[PDB]
Amino acid sequence: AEFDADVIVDARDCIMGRVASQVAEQALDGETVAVVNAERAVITGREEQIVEKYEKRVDIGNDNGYFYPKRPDGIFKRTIRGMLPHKKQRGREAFESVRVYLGNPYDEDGEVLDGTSLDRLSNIKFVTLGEISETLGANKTW
Amino acid sequence: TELQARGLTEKTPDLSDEDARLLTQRHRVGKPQFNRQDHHKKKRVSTSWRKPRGQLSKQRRGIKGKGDTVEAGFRSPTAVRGKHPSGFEEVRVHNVDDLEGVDGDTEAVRIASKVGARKRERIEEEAEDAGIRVLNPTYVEV
Amino acid sequence: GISYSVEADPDTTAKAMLRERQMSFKHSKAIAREIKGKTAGEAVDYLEAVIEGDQPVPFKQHNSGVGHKSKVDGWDAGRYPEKASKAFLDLLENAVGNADHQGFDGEAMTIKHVAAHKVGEQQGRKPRAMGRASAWNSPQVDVELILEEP
Amino acid sequence: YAGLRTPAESFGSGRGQAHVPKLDGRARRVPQAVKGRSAHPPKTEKDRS
RNA sequence: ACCCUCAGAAGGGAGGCGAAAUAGAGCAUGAAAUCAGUUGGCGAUCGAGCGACAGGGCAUACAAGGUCCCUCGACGAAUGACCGACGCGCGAGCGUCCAGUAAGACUCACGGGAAGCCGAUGUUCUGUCGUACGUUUUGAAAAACGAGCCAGGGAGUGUGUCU
RNA sequence: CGCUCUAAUUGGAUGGAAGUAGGGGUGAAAACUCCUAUGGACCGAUUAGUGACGAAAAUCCUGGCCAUAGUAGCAGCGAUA
RNA sequence: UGUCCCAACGUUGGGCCCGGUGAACUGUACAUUCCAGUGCGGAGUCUGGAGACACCCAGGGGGAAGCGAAGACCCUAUGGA
Ligand SMILES: [Cl-]
Ligand SMILES: [Cl-]
Ligand SMILES: [Cl-]
Ligand SMILES: [Cl-]
Ligand SMILES: [Cl-]
Ligand SMILES: [Cl-]
Ligand SMILES: [Cl-]
Ligand SMILES: [Mg+2]
Ligand SMILES: [Mg+2]
Ligand SMILES: [Mg+2]
Ligand SMILES: [Mg+2]
Ligand SMILES: [Mg+2]
Ligand SMILES: [Mg+2]
Ligand SMILES: [Mg+2]
Ligand SMILES: [Mg+2]
Ligand SMILES: [Mg+2]
Ligand SMILES: [Mg+2]
Ligand SMILES: [Mg+2]
Ligand SMILES: [Mg+2]
Ligand SMILES: [Mg+2]
Ligand SMILES: [Mg+2]
Ligand SMILES: [Mg+2]
Ligand SMILES: [Mg+2]
Ligand code: NA
Ligand code: NA
Ligand code: NA
Ligand code: NA
Ligand code: NA
Ligand code: NA
Ligand code: NA
Ligand code: NA
Ligand code: NA
Ligand code: NA
Ligand code: NA
Ligand code: NA
Ligand code: NA
Ligand code: NA
Ligand code: NA
Ligand code: NA
Repeated sequence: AEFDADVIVDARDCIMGRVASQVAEQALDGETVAVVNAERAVITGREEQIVEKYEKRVDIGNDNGYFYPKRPDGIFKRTIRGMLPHKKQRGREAFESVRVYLGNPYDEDGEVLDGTSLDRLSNIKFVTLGEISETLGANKTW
Repeated sequence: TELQARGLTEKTPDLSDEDARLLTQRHRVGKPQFNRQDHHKKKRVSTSWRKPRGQLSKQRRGIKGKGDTVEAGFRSPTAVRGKHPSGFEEVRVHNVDDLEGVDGDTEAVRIASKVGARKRERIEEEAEDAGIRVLNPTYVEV
Repeated sequence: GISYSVEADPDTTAKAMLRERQMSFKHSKAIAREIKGKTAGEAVDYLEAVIEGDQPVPFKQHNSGVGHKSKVDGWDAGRYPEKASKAFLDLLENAVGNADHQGFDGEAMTIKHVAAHKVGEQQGRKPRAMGRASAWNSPQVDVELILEEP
Repeated sequence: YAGLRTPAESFGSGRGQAHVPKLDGRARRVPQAVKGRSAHPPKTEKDRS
């Protein structure tokens, strides 16, 4: 609730990794970022394999644990965590000043970062984070 | 009603342009602690320096992070080596006679700690008349 | 033995010490810890409650295997060291005694300082199996107490 | 014979003790033992002239 | 000694002697390991050879160190431009000139400033590097061997002969 | 570089030596030195000598000490008191 | 015939809490780990990730190639008996 994001990025039809990479870069530069429409971000490849990767991650674990998110919410955020030294003081700060959301809880429409947009017209082999999450067993709360 | 050090405490030696450059170098560059390897890991092991002799010693092998090894390359500039920070050359003094031959422009004097108060007062007063600063002065209340 | 480790103004101060008491040095630490800042009077009441088994002495450092006590606040383990407590009640009786004979109101005085110190051990030897023997000692405790007018 | 006046013997391996000659459970004779002999001491035989 | 306390020739308090009792009886001095209380720093969301070198926070009686900070200006090694003008290149961009100029570590001069203030010390934070020590070993952080911690002790000496 | 004691030469100390604790300065360094506190009687330098002269280690020796832990044992036995 | 199918309930002493007494083993250091990797090829400490708020009580003992014993096996020694 209420997040003074200096930047509001829109993930709809954007390549998760590429976006996540740019969001980390900024959060490390001090920017407070908020990612919007996570459920609508995308990742290229052959759905079948992509899903396998993530389903595996959900299954990996033990007493010590390996908590992996199933909501496009978490998914996106953990992706960003991977692009930051989240265990160093500076990195936890940056990571913490970053939040992902399902849909867009703001008034302003977020911005689309350069080179992260995917062309549905010239691209058929890709997936929606939400599709992924539905396959993971997540509850479609969006 | 306040303490005042005897003698020419403020006195400053006069040094060639070169010497003052070199003295200022020494003070800028500094040198490493050169403490014994791992003295901080074991109480029984004192700080005094001993050459690391372990065939495997990380320091003896020069592994960055294990400390600097004593070498001649670390020596101080010939011209200044041994000078008190003020630039003065010290002269150890035990009595009044020792004051003879001392250039109060070039050398300051340090009274052996053993010398008792009585002989101090004599040395300290004649030292000042001879234009020589005493590095370890008595503080009297004036 | 010890010597007062703190400076006390004689005009507003009463003192007292226990010498080489053979009792748990670990209990003393806890007891001292617990009663400092209290009123000599409050202290006595407390230690008597402890001896009674109604008030527990928080054991914060030497608590291994000690069972939790409901009455301990902010902590969990604690016991009722009656021996050590009694020796403290002797220390207190003495301090409040000296305090009155000096014109103060003993009981009303604040425990400005109280500390226990292990002065030694009365050495003992316990026969063990296999023809060998091992130590079986007794701690010897000293304890300082300084009373101060409110 | 300073420090040698003893029948002290070392138990050898077996009791988790260093091989040091002992007697009545007290180490003896060897230089590194309190009350043991002095390794290389001053000698009457030496020519100091 | 005397007085108070205490079950008390104990102990404690107050007091007395002495230069000193922190010289009060295994009583000169009184280290380290270590214990109690306590001050400074850190601290119950976070990672382990415990540090070295850099740089920040906080903390600091005197003494034995006195430096340090900013404007500007002087000097200025290697290195070394932006902009703009012209000319190339599909393009990223390059060439010529402006220019070996502006810049450029250290050091110094004028002016202004700091006294916890600079150094230094304690602790803590960040950066870089970093799996003890010694030994055995081709190869040891080693799941090879040794040590709980500290202090003290602990290993090329003498005679004769030869060279 | 540092230690012991001997010698020659030459100094310091009850107007406070050695040692110790904390702290300032020098030396690439072994280590040297100063200040404060403690201590209360000894202590250096230079030169030439001297040697039971330097430790982190040896399942090293001796003493002291911390954790272990207010933990194990103080129940088990044909005598449950 | 509770050896077993297949375990249950009960008795006594312990165990647990409290007063008193009060050891030993063991300790290079650091140490909340887990999955992998790597490394003298059998890592709490390296590398990558994951996980992880601190302390305490009880437990049965997975791991510390746990503690205990300078391997009895095997070989080597111009060793012993
Ligand atoms: Cl899991
Ligand atoms: Cl990190
Ligand atoms: Cl496609
Ligand atoms: Cl040299
Ligand atoms: Cl104890
Ligand atoms: Cl310069
Ligand atoms: Cl030799
Ligand atoms: Mg040490
Ligand atoms: Mg228990
Ligand atoms: Mg027997
Ligand atoms: Mg002897
Ligand atoms: Mg004494
Ligand atoms: Mg917190
Ligand atoms: Mg091998
Ligand atoms: Mg020694
Ligand atoms: Mg001479
Ligand atoms: Mg021992
Ligand atoms: Mg236990
Ligand atoms: Mg019966
Ligand atoms: Mg890791
Ligand atoms: Mg063997
Ligand atoms: Mg055989
Ligand atoms: Mg034979
Ligand atoms: Na992808
Ligand atoms: Na998982
Ligand atoms: Na505890
Ligand atoms: Na409570
Ligand atoms: Na409680
Ligand atoms: Na004998
Ligand atoms: Na042993
Ligand atoms: Na002779
Ligand atoms: Na600091
Ligand atoms: Na070895
Ligand atoms: Na090693
Ligand atoms: Na290994
Ligand atoms: Na032990
Ligand atoms: Na020797
Ligand atoms: Na049965
Ligand atoms: Na286990």
